[PDB]
Amino acid sequence: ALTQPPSASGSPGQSVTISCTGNYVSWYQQHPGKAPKVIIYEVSKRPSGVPDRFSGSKSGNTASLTVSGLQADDEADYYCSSYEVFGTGTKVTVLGQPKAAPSVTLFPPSSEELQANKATLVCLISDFYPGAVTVAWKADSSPVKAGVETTTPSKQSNNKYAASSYLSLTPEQWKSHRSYSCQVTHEGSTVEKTVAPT
Amino acid sequence: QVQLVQSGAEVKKPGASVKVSCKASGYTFTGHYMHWVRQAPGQGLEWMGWINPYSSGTNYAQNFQGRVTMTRDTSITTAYMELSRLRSDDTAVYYCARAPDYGDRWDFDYWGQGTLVTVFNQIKGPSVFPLAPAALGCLVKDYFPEPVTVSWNSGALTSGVHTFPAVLQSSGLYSLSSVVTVPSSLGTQTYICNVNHKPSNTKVDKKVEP
Amino acid sequence: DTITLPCRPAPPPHCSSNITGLILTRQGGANTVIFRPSGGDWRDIARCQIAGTVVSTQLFLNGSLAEEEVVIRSEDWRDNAKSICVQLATSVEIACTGAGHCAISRAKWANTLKQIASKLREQYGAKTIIFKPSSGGDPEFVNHSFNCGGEFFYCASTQLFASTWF
Ligand SMILES: *[C@@H]1O[C@H](CO)[C@@H](O)[C@H](O)[C@H]1NC(C)=O
Ligand SMILES: *[C@@H]1O[C@H](CO)[C@@H](O)[C@H](O)[C@H]1NC(C)=O
Repeated sequence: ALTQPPSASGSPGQSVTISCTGNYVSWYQQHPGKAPKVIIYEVSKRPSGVPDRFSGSKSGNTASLTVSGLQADDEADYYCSSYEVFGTGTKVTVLGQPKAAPSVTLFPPSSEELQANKATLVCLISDFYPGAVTVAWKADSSPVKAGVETTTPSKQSNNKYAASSYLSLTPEQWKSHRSYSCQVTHEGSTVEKTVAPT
Repeated sequence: QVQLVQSGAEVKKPGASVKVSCKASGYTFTGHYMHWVRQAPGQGLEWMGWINPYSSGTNYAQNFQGRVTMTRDTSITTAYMELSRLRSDDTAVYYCARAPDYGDRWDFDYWGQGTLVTVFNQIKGPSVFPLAPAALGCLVKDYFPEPVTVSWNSGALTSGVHTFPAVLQSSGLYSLSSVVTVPSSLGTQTYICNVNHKPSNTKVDKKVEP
Repeated sequence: DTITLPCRPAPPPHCSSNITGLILTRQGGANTVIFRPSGGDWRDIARCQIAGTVVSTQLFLNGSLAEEEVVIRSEDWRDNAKSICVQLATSVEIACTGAGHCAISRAKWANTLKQIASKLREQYGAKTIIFKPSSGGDPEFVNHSFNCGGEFFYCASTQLFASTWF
C-alpha cells in the first residue's frame, strides 16, 4: 500500500529523489546480494554512520528519500516502509554509460504450440540502459497478472541490458480476446507491441 | 557485535516444507522481537510475521496464516521460520531481522545474511516451438534443470544469435528464447535451431519458417 | 536448389561463411566478354583490400561489404593481367555440411552474378557477359580454397562460374 517509482537514476555527484505514497516512514537501502539496511528512520532521522547526504521528508500522504552527491555504491534498491508495510521499491542506477531506449519484439503463439493445446506470448527486450524496465501485459486494454513471468535484466556483451517476459495462456484465452499487448516502460517512457489471433 | 547468522541455501520440490534457522549472538536474545521478511527474485520485500522470543508469542501476516510457523530455542539463541506446502512462487530469499529496542519494533537494525529457497519441479526436457518472423527464434519451453544448449543450422549460423537467459516460472520449470537477427532473405535461407538438454537426453531440431 | 561444391578435406559446419566478394580475370584476345576466377595470386587479393581475417582464394569470406550495390574495381580495366575485385553488397552464405560439401543458394548466386554482369557491362560496354571456370592453376588457386580451424580446405568452384548473361 506504499507506492514508489519503479526506478531512478543519476550520474556521480547528482541526486535522486524517491517518493513513497500511501504515521512515520523509514527507508532501507539494499545492495545486490545483501540484506537491506536502514538509512532513514522517523521520516528524516539518520542512523549513526549514515552520511548527511541522505535525507528524508514527508508532506501529506507522500514521503520522499533523497540521496545527494551520488556515489557508485549508492546503486541499490530502495524501499520505504511503515510498520509491516514495505513500499514497492525503486531500483537506483548511478549512471556509468549513455542511456539507451529498449527495443521490444513480441511473438504470438505458434501453430505447433496451439496444437499441443498451449499458448505462450514472448516479449523480448534488449539494448536498454539503465537496466530497469517495467513490463505490463494487457488483454484488450485490461491488465493481466496471472500467467506472467519476467526475468530480471541481464548484461549483454555490449554492456546494455536485456530481459524477457512470457505470458502463458490457454488457447481459448488467446482465441477469445481481440489482442494482447506487452507494454514496457523505461524511466517513465512507455512503448508497446501488440499481437492478435489470425 | 550483534550477529544474525542464517542457515545455507535450500532447494525443494513443490509440497515440501522448509525451515530456516537464524542464530543470534551479541545481544539479549529474548529482549528483541525477531521478524521474518522474504523477497522473490527481482521483486520487493514482504513481511511474514514476528516472534517474541521471550513468550514465543507470534503475529503472522494474514496471507501466511495457516502455513507459517515461527519458533525459537533460547538454549542456542536461535529463531526459526517454517513455511509449509511450498510452491515454486515461494522461491525467494528469506531474512530474519531484529527489532531495535522496546519502543521501536520496526526499524530493523540487524539482519541475517538471507537464505535462498528455490522450489523446482521434476527433471523434464524442453518442448521447442518456432518464433516465426527481421527476427525469428525458438522458444525452449518448460525444462529442468539448467542448462540447455541452442545452436543454429548445426553451428553454421553463429553471428546474429542472441540467446536470452532463462526465466524460472511459477511451474518450477525454466523457459528461454534464442533469436537470430536477419535482413529479410527469409525465402532463401533455411533456419533450424538445434536444442540439446543433456540432463534429460533431449535433442530436437526445429525449422523456423514464416 | 543449391550449388553444391565438393571439398577436400571436408569442412565442418562451423566453417561456413558469408561470401562478401570475389576476384576475377577477364579473358584476353563477338561482343561477349569472358570472366573466370582470378589467374593471379595472393598479391592480387591483397590489392583488393576487401578481405577479412580469412585467407581464401577466388571468393572473399567474412570480409567487407559495399553499402548499396555491387562495386567492381581494377587497377586497370584494359589490362587482362590485372584482376578485377568484386565487392558484394549482400553476402551469400556458403554452408558446409561436414560430409564433404559446401552449399550455396542457386537462386541468390544467379542474382548476384546478374548484378556483377551489369556492373561489368557498364565498364566494358558490350552486351554478353560469360562466366567460365578457372583456366587452371596450383590446387590452392584453381580451387576456392580457405583456412578454417587449423586446416586448409580446397573446394572445386566449377559450378559457380558457368553461366551466360545477355
Ligand atoms: C566466418 O564467420 C562465421 C561466423 O562467425 C564463422 O563461424 C566461420 O568460421 C568464419 N569462416 C571462416 C572460414 O573462418
Ligand atoms: C552472415 O552475416 C549475417 C548477417 O548479415 C549473419 O547473421 C550470419 O551469421 C553470417 N553467416 C555466416 C555463415 O557467418
